Amino acid sequence: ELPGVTEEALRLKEAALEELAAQEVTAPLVPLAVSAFLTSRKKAAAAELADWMQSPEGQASSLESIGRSLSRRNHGRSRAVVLAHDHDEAIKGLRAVAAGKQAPNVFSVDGPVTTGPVWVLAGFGAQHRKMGKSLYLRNEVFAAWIEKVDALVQDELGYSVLELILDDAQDYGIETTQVTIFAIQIALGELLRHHGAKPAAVIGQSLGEAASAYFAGGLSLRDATRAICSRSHLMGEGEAMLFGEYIRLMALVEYSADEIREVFSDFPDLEVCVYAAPTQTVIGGPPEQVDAILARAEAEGKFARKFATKGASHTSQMDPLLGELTAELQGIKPTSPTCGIFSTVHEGRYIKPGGEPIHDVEYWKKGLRHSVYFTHGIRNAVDSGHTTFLELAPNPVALMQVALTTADAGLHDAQLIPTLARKQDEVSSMVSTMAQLYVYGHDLDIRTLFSRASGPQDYANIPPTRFK
Ligand SMILES: OC[C@H]1O[C@@](CO)(O[C@H]2O[C@H](CO)[C@@H](O)[C@H](O)[C@H]2O)[C@@H](O)[C@@H]1O
Ligand SMILES: OC[C@H]1O[C@@](CO)(O[C@H]2O[C@H](CO)[C@@H](O)[C@H](O)[C@H]2O)[C@@H](O)[C@@H]1O
Ligand SMILES: OC[C@H]1O[C@@](CO)(O[C@H]2O[C@H](CO)[C@@H](O)[C@H](O)[C@H]2O)[C@@H](O)[C@@H]1O
Ligand SMILES: *S(O)(O)Oc1ccc(OCc2ccc(NC(C)=O)cc2)cc1
Repeated sequence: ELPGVTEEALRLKEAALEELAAQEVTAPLVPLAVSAFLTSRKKAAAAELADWMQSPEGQASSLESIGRSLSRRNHGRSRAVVLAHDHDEAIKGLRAVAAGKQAPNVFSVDGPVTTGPVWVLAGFGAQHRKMGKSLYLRNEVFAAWIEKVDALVQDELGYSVLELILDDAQDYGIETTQVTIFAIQIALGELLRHHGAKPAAVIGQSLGEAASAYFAGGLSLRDATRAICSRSHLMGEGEAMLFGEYIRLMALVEYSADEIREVFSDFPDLEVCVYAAPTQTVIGGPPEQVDAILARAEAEGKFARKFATKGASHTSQMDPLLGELTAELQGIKPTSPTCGIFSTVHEGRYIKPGGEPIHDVEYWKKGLRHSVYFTHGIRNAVDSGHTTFLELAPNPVALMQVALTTADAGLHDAQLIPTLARKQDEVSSMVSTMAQLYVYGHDLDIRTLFSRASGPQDYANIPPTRFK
């Protein structure tokens, strides 16, 4: 028997629900799907729906009942979704679909994407104080998976991530950022799976690698949790003890791998942490050298930004942690992947579903110690026909990096699908995510975005649920 939800988590939850119950109710975001074999007919159906929605009978029908009725139609090759809070927004969106015009809350394509989605599991720099809290309180599938990870992390490290999520007075550090984002990644992905979705492949970046291993069927949930827990506390404890000459900084610079090779001849202790994008690289090393490369970049009109850490992951500074990381991971059981993996640990190379296991102890050591070939993984995915990249995160930081690589590789219309974001309603964000999966033809049962009807008022008087 794993540990249950702590008394403190329950106390915090109760206070959070009381705060929620006293807030003004916001209109939900409802997905309205239309489709046909031909785009011309799709546009006609959008126009007919808009005209009906303008009528007195249409105006008296809830958006939810309209959306539910639309979800039970046949879903053709040419698809569109209008995301709306009220009838005016719905009608404007539908008019744009009918006219072939773009609009912020409208997705419309002539046919399905050819290859399945790549799930992107990153995390660094995505965290914020209240991440995951709103969705935890309002979505029971998400909540159940958060609690499952919370129990496992309690067992491994002896504290509750759910307490961190629910207590607005608490914020995240090097350790707790990692385990909490991992929990959110697991819960987001399983929420998606609950609605019929699945990755065709995964790609990880540094803390995200552990979640990527789980979704690729390479480790059980328990063993993926061991992978993130081990690196998280070692990193956090190691970094807190660094002072003076032991400090190693990390910084994003606008230099490519090829530029780095030349630039580094002047800085003998700098190392590459992350190849993030074609012209963006995260570097690490002694403060004086990091400051000098930043100064060189600014003098050449290139972007450069220092991260808030006294330690550099993915450098030789990790060497003293590796023996303990080894000991703590003894007994994990790497399994044969059930989807593709672009391994940014193994220089961005692809591993097919059903291939040999990769996620052994040496994998986690190499992962922590050596560079992250992120841009290389994305490029390999683009070169093998992938166009949809879906990021599981509290904020879509990595998607910006993906967009740079996709554009550089000649793909100018990638489907870049975020999940959560700070300052965005978390329930609405997930509606949008799943609507996009539907529009592009990826696995997703749009019927499950609506609760089961309990009466005729839960349908609208349109096909296929006209009242006789
Ligand atoms: O939740 C808002 C409201 O609750 C109080 C208690 O009435 O504090 C609870 O919520 C805080 C935010 O998560 C916690 O830090 C605190 O521990 C908890 O008691 C109020 O102080 C707050 O305004
Ligand atoms: O080790 C000398 C060698 O490294 C340089 C490179 O800029 O400096 C670094 O090494 C020093 C230790 O000897 C540190 O004090 C310093 O922080 C670090 O950048 C030069 O001193 C020389 O070429
Ligand atoms: O075209 C089938 C294809 O569409 C998806 C969504 O992209 O599912 C839709 O079509 C199903 C009927 O074929 C419905 O059951 C479902 O509700 C709807 O989303 C994919 O999941 C499916 O492979
Ligand atoms: S691992 O354990 O997560 O260590 C690590 C530190 C830093 C990394 O940088 C990738 C990155 C992240 C964010 C941004 N942009 C922001 C914060 O705005 C650029 C590059 C990766 C791994």
